[PDB]
Amino acid sequence: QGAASSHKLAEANTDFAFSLYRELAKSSPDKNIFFSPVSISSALAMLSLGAKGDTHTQILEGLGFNSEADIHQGFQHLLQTLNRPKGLQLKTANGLFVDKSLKLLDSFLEDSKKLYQAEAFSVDFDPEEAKKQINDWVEKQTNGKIKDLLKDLDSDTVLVLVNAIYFKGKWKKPFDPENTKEEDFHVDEKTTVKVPMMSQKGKFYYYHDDELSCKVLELPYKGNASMLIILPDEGGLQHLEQSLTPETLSKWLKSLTRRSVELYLPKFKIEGTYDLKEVLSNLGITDLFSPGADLSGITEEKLYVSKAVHKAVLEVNEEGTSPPEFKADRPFLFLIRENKTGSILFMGKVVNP
Repeated sequence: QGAASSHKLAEANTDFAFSLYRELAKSSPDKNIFFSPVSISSALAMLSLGAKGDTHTQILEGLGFNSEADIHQGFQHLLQTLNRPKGLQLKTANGLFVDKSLKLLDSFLEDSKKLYQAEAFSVDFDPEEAKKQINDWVEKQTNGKIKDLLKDLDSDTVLVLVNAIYFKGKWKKPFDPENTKEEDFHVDEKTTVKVPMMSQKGKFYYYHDDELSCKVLELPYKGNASMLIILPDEGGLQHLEQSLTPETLSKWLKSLTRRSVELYLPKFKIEGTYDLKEVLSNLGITDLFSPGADLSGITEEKLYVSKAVHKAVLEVNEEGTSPPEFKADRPFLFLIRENKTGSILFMGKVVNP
């Protein structure tokens, strides 16, 4: 239909981010969430290079696109824009591991390299030595921050998708460590957890959303990205999540004003690990992850995605470079977005810091 616009990309991806948050939140409640919805969108987009028929349809439509949409040069442009050196410098592992007895079409290897900067490997799939080789590659690609990604590996495995990312960003406005004090984080009515509370009093873009009974605060990162922290009022989190949509976000963006805030933010490390087959099953991307998948653009041989893992890790600390109180001493949501593109890089929920 002609390559889709950057604006189409920004809209399809952002609706995919939120819909994916909403499924994760419904699936595993009361657990820490952290994923990179743009990493996932890109990996599915990459795989769609080699998908045909309903397999191809289910991917695009699940990504937020018309069935006949042409998305590749748009994704290519978006990615090179995120990966600019004035960016976050996210080192990420994105690998495709396929049975070595299968001959891969050249058009796929070239097109996934150039467009998506994604690496494909033909591999012998002995359950043990293969998991070693793959986990070791992710380790290298992520500078050792993500070890042992794969837990186990079935002998009849034909195709493994691996998507891993570790993020530790630098604040535009850094907390002074001297202000950091142990405080109670109230996980729920009956659970308390002791946490280093970072504190800072300054000017931040802030909004108190009465409609949704939550506060919203923006923390700028070094590298033209920002964390939007959403703190619900007492006993409101679930309703806040139900009302968590692209239209709410933009409403929040127009509504933030630069205000003097007293800010209390815990230093924390969270993690998400996801099986893309069960996570995407409700988003309607099913055929791809089962024996009758049409991946005849990848190989003429019968083929499907046997295993697909996304893992994302986030460290938050103090480094480095009437008034309202924003005290995050109970579960809260956040997302990290790219300023230039509006891209939702990460989304998360801190329940157990």
